[PDB]
Amino acid sequence: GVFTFEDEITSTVPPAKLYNAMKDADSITPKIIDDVKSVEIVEGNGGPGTIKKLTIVEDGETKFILHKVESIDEANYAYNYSVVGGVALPPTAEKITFETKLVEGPNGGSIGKLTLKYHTKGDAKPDEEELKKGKAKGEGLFRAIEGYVLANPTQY
Ligand SMILES: O=c1c(O)c(-c2ccc(O)c(O)c2)oc2cc(O)cc(O)c12
Ligand SMILES: O=c1c(O)c(-c2ccc(O)c(O)c2)oc2cc(O)cc(O)c12
Ligand SMILES: O=c1c(O)c(-c2ccc(O)c(O)c2)oc2cc(O)cc(O)c12
Ligand code: NA
Repeated sequence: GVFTFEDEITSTVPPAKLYNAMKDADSITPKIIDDVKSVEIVEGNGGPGTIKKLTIVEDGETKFILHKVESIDEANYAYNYSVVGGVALPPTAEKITFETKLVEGPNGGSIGKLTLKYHTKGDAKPDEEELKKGKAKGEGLFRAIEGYVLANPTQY
């Protein structure tokens, strides 16, 4: 079945800037986040259907994660992608989708909105430990992209 929920996060960076920065996440993320070593395109032109392989290291072991780009709407500061393989997909789960939107926040910042859709195989229930771990990783990612923009004000 599908399990859906929604979370929010804030930034002092305005949404057009932050959105443009999110497009360069493949190049930014490896620099800032210790564990992420590379992000490579396995197939596609970056738009919908593109498959990406993320290489990380946790506790000395090199692991990989597979993302698929679902859709892109630049007018509405929106990017949707799914985890479709690797360590971040648990064996009980078919797929985990992240639907992301940025909106104008108060005080010239941004509000980021995430809808998370966790698709399970059969009667299996979503893994709470993997969810908790996921939220921490997603937060980190957002802060890293924000951090880059704040630390490099001339770019964007
Ligand atoms: O699941 C993960 C993930 O998605 C990201 C991430 C990295 C770069 C990107 O450009 C992006 O969109 C996401 O980092 C991670 C780092 C970890 O140590 C463990 C994970 O499980 C993830
Ligand atoms: O709302 C959110 C959001 O949009 C993003 C995000 C991630 C990758 C992208 O490429 C992107 O454009 C946005 O991460 C988040 C992480 C959280 O812990 C909570 C959130 O609310 C978001
Ligand atoms: O379970 C979650 C999860 O996996 C991710 C996530 C986001 C971006 C990534 O690049 C990533 O690998 C994971 O965010 C979350 C954000 C929440 O607010 C709550 C969650 O439960 C998750
Ligand atoms: Na790194």
